[PDB]
Amino acid sequence: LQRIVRVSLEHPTSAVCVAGVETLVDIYGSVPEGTEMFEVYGTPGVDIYISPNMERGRERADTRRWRFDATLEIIVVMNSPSNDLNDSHVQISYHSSHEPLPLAYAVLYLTCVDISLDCDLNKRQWVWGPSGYGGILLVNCDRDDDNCDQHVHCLQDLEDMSVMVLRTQGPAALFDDHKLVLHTSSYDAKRAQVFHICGPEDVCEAYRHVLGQDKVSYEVPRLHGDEERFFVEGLSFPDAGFTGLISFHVTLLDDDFSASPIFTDTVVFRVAPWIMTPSTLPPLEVYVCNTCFVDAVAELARKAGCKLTICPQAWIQDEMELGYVQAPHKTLPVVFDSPRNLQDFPYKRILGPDFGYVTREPRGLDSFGNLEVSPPVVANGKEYPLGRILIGGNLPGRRVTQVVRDFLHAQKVQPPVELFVDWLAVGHVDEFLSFVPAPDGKGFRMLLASPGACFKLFQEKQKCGHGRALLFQGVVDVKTISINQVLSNKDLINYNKFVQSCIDWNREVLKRELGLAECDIIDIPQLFKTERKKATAFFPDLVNMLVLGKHLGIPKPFGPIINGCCCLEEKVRSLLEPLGLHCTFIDDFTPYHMLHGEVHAGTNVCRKPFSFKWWNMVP
Amino acid sequence: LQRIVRVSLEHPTSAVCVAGVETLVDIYGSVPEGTEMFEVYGTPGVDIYISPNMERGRERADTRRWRFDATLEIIVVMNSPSNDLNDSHVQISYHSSHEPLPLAYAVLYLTCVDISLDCDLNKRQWVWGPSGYGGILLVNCDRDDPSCQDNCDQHVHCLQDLEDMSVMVLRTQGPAALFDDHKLVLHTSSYDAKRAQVFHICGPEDVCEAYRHVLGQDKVSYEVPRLHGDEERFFVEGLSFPDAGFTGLISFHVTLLDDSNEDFSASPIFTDTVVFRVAPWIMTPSTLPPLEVYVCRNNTCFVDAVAELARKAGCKLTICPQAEWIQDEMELGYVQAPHKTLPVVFDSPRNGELQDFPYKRILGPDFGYVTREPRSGLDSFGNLEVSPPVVANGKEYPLGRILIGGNLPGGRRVTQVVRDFLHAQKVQPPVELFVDWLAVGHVDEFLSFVPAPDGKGFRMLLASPGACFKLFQEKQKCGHGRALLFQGVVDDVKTISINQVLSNKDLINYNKFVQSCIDWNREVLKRELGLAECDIIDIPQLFKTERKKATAFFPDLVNMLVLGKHLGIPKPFGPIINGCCCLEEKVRSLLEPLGLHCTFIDDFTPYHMLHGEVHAGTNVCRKPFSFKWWNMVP
Ligand SMILES: [Ca+2]
Ligand SMILES: [Ca+2]
Ligand SMILES: [Ca+2]
Ligand SMILES: [Ca+2]
Ligand SMILES: [Ca+2]
Ligand SMILES: [Ca+2]
Ligand SMILES: [Ca+2]
Ligand SMILES: [Ca+2]
Ligand SMILES: [Ca+2]
Ligand SMILES: [Ca+2]
Ligand SMILES: [Cl-]
Ligand SMILES: [Cl-]
Ligand SMILES: [Cl-]
Ligand SMILES: [Cl-]
Repeated sequence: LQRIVRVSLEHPTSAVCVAGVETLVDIYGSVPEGTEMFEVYGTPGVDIYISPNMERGRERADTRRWRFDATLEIIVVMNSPSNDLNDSHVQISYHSSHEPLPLAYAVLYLTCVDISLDCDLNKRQWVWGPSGYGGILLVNCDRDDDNCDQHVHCLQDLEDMSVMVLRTQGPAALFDDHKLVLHTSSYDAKRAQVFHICGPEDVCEAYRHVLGQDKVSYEVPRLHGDEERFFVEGLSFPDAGFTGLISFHVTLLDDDFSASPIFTDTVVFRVAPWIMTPSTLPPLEVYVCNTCFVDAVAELARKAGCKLTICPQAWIQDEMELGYVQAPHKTLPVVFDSPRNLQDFPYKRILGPDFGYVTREPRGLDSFGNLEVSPPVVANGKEYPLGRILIGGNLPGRRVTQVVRDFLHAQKVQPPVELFVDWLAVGHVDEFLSFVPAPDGKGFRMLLASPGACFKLFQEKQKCGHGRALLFQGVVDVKTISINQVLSNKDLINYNKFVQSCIDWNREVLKRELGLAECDIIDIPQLFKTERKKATAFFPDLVNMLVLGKHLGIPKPFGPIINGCCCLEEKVRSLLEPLGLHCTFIDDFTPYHMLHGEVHAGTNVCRKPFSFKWWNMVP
Repeated sequence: LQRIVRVSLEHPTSAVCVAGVETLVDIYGSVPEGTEMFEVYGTPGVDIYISPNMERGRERADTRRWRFDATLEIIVVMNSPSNDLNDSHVQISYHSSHEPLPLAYAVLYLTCVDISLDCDLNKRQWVWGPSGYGGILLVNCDRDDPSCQDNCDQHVHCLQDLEDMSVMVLRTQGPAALFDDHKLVLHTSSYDAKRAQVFHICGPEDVCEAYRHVLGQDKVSYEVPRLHGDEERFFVEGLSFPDAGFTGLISFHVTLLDDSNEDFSASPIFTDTVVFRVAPWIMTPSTLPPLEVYVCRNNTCFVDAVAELARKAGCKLTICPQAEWIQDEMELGYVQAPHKTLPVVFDSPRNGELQDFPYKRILGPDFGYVTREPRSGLDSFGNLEVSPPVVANGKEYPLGRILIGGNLPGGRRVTQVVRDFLHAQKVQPPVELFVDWLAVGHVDEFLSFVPAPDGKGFRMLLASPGACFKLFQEKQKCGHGRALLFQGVVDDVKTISINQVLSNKDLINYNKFVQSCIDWNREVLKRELGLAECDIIDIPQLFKTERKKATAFFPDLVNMLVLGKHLGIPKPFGPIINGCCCLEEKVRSLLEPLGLHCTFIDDFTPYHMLHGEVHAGTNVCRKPFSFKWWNMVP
C-alpha cells in the first residue's frame, strides 16, 4: 500500500492521505541547478523517513542535512486524522555549499483522513487452519419474529447477523468535496444483504436496506460521524456456483471531470457451511411420528434425557436431516429438507426461533435416511475432525439428485463418501451401517449388518441342539420359521451371501475412506429377503437403531428362543454391552417392520454441535 | 484396492480377480466345530499372505500350520494373468488335534485378468510441482492436414495430426473365453465428453480411416472389442481450453462388467481411470528470443527498417497488404506438451481491419487458433502483455504474469470473456492496471520490458513525463531552449521549442497528471512483480489532450519493438542540439548501458499521427519458456 505524491518547486501541492498509508514524495523535474544537499521538515504528527530505494529499512529524516542523492526516497506517514483542511505540511528545502540560502522550497499540504472498513476477523483474504482469520456470515434462514424480508422487523434477528464497522474520522469540510461509497459486486449482492443503522439499536425501522438484489452501491452520509455501523446477513449457502466468499468495498472519491477514487478498503466474509452431527455426539431432542412404539421411545428418551416431539402427521427420519451452522456470534441448528415429498412438517413445526431451513428441490429414490455422517477420522493422509458425509449410490457404471450432491460436496467441511446401496429395495445407508460410542479404540464402533454373523450365530446354536427354535414366535399373526429351516434354505442362504458380498464391498470402502480397522467394526447378525426384487429385512433390522449416547433403541428381532430369551438379542448384547451401552429392544414388528423400516428410520435426533470449530478444518 | 471374497465349505467358489489387486479371503459362517488349526495352499503364481487385522505387514502363509485365529486375515494376490478360466485355486483346510484328517476344505478357483488403462504420467490425481505427474492433453486448434480447423472433424484426415494427440493404452491380458462372459467398457462423463474426443485404432498407424471415433459429443461409452489381442491404442484430443466453467481436468474410465447374469443385468467388478489435464495457453514476454516479426496504404520506409532490424536480429518477416496495427488484433502465445510444443494465437475481439488475418494467414501446420468472441470494450491485444519471471507476494512466477489494462474502482475494462479466459490459465496470474486515462488505452503505451545483462535479468521501461521535464530543463540551463522539436519532419504538426513547452502552463499541469497516473501504475507494478527502482527505467515522454484524451506529443518511445539485443524505437524528433535529437541521446544513455542497440525508425506520418507506434503496428512470436508449466505450483 504505497501512493506516490509529487510536489512542485513553483507552487505548493495539496494532497489528501489516508492514515497509516505511506506516501513517497518526489518532484516534477530536476532539482535547482547547484543542489548539493537537502533538508525535510514536517508538521507535528507527520512522520518523515529517509530510505534507499533498495533498502528495507527506514530512518528519521527531519534531524539532519542530507547530501543530495536521486537514489534516496522520502516517505511520509500520518497515523492520526486531520482536524481541518490542510492541517499538515511537509517542507523540502534544497541547499548548496555555494550560497547560504536555500535554493528552493517544495511544500506539500496534507489532509489526513482515517477511513477503514473492518469486521470481526476470527483484509483481503480468508485463510483456513489454526492460524486462520476472517469474518463468518450466517444465512439466517429461521423465524425469530427472516431471510426473505427487506427490513429487520424483529428484536433478536440482528443476533444472527454479522457486524461491520466503517471508521470515518476526519474533517467535516473534506466530505463537502469528497464522497464515500460502500459497494459490492452484483454477484455478491445477489447472495447477501446489508442494513445501515440510523436510529441506533432501538427501532426496527432504524436498520434501512442499502445493499441487496438491485443495490450495488450506497453513499454513506456519515450520520454518526467518524463511525458507521452495518449489519450483514447472508442469503445463500455454498453450492456448485457459489464459492462462499462475499466481499464488500469502501471507496473515497475526490469530487469537473467525474469522481475519481483515491483509496479503497475491503472486507471479505465467508458463508458458514452446513454441518451434520453423527450419532456419537450427545443428543438433544428425539423426534417421532397404531403405535405402542412412541411409549418405548419416550421411555428411552427419558432414560437418556432428551425432549421428544410427537407428530400425528401421516418416516420422520427420511424427510429431514438436523444439522447446524456455527459462527462466533451465534451457532444455530439448521434443518435440511429432503426432496422426497411430512413434506410440510419441517417448514411448519421445526422452524423455531433459532432453527434455520434449507432445501434443494430438483424441479426420486433418495431420502435423508440414506444421509448420515461418520465421527472424526483420519484417512488418505488427511484429517477429518468433523467426520465425513456418507450417502448412497452405485458402483462405477440410481444416484441421489445432482443438486443435493453438489450442495453436500460444496460445504467442504465433511467431504462426502459415496457408497453402494443400490442393491437394497429402498436404498438407505442406515439399513446396513451405523455408528456407536465406544469408550476405547478410536472413540467409536462402526456397526455393519453381516449375514455371515447370523450364519455363525445360528450354526453355533444349532450345534447345541436348538435348531428347532422358532423365529417370529412371539408376534401378531407372519409365518413362523425355525433355525433348521433357515439354514437349509438354499436360495435364502445364496441371496444372503450375495448381500454379504455387497456389504463387504461397502466395508472395504468404509475402511479405506474412514481409516478404520477391523477392531473398530462390529458385525451384527441380519438376514434379508427378496420378492423377485432387491433386499429387505427378514427379521427386524438391528443396525437401523437409534443411538442416544449410552442408550440405544434396537428393533426387537423376535429371533429363535433358546433359554426363554431371543438369542439374537443375546448376541446383540454380547456385542454392544461390552462397550458400556445399554441395549433396549423395542417391539418394532407390528407398526414398521412390515413396511420396510425400523426405529432409526422412524426416529430423528438433534445433536450437540462439534467442539472443533470448522474454520480450523484446513480442507 | 482391497476386495473381500468369501468362500464356502459346502461348495467351491469361483472368482475373477484383477492382477496386482489384493483379495481378502474369509468364509460364510461355518468354522467347523473342533477347528484348532488351518493350512492354506495356492496354485503356482498365487501369492498367499497371513496378516493380523490390526498391524500391517505381510507374511507367507503356505509354509506352516497356523493355529486358528479369527483376528487373522489371508490375502491372495496374482501378479500375472491366467491362461484358462480356472487356472489357479486356493485351498484352505481346517485341522484339529483330535482327528488326523482335515475337518473341512474351502476351495476358491481364480481367474486372473490384467486390465489397466495407462498414459504418459508426466492414476487418479494430477499434481503440480517438481514432483508432479499426470497426462497432459493438447487442444489441437490448428490445421495440420494440407486439405482444409482440425479440432472440428470427427475423423483424422492427416498422417501427422496424431502427433498433437495423447496416447492411451488399454492392456487387457487374460483368457479369451473370459470375454465371452464379461464385457469391457471405455467411458467418460458427458461433461468431459463435450470437452475432448478419443479415437480407437483399427489397422495400426497406416490408414487414416484406422482411427475411428468412439467417444465424443454424443458418445459417453464404447465397448472395446479387443481387436489387437491383449492391448488397444487410443488417441485423445482436447476440444476446449480452460475457462470459467471448465476446471481443466478430463478423466476416462475403463470398466470390467460381469455379464454372466444374462437375464438380470451387467454388474461391474473393476474400474480403472486416467485423468488428463488440458495444457493452458502461455504468453511470451519481450525478454525471450524472437522468431518472426509480423507487419502490416501509403506506406513508407517503415517496412524497410523493420526488415533491417529483423535481419540484424535473425527473425523471419511477414508483410501483409491486408488493411480492408497488427499487434492489436492478435497475441502470439504457445501451448506446450512433452510430445510437441506448438504455438497458439489468441485472436482479439477487436475486428474490422485484420479480423480474418489470424484464421487465414496464421494457421500453419503447427500453429493453433483460439479466440473468445463477446456477447465489448476499447481494450485489445495491444493492451495485452506479459512480464518476465518474477517473485512477489511470497510466491514465484517462473514464466511471468499477464499484464492487462483497466481502471480503478469506479469502466473501460476488457470484456469478461477474455478476463475469465486469462484468469483460468492459472500459470501467469494476470494483473490489472490503470490505462483508462489514455485515449485508446493500451498497456504498451506506458509499459515495456527489455533484456538486461545485470540486475534481475531485465529492465522495466516506464514512460515518465518527469524524465522529459528533467531533460528539457537540463538542456535549457545550458542555453538550448531555442532548440525546436519536430524539426526534421514532414510539415503540414507545428514546430515548437523547449522554452515553449516548459512555459506551457496547461501542458505541464496535464503531463503532471499523466505522470501521477503512471506513478500509480508504477507502484502497482513494483508490488505485483516484486521489482525495485534499480530495475525500472524512466523514459522521457510527453502527452497531448483534446479535453479528455491522452496521446503522445512526440512519438512514444516505450512503445518499442524488442528483439533480444536489438530494439526498434520510434524516432521522437526531439530538439536538435549537436545535430542529433537529444531525446535519442537520452534514450541511448539509458538503454545502451544495458548492451542493447538503439535503432530509431522514422515513423511519424503513418502511425504517430494515428495514435500508434512501432510496437503497436508490429507483432512478434517468441521462443517458449524453458520452465515447463507443470512445475508452476499455482
Ligand atoms: Ca429479517
Ligand atoms: Ca432471524
Ligand atoms: Ca435468531
Ligand atoms: Ca421437502
Ligand atoms: Ca439421516
Ligand atoms: Ca491438427
Ligand atoms: Ca482431425
Ligand atoms: Ca478476432
Ligand atoms: Ca501437429
Ligand atoms: Ca500484445
Ligand atoms: Cl533530481
Ligand atoms: Cl530549476
Ligand atoms: Cl463374518
Ligand atoms: Cl460346519
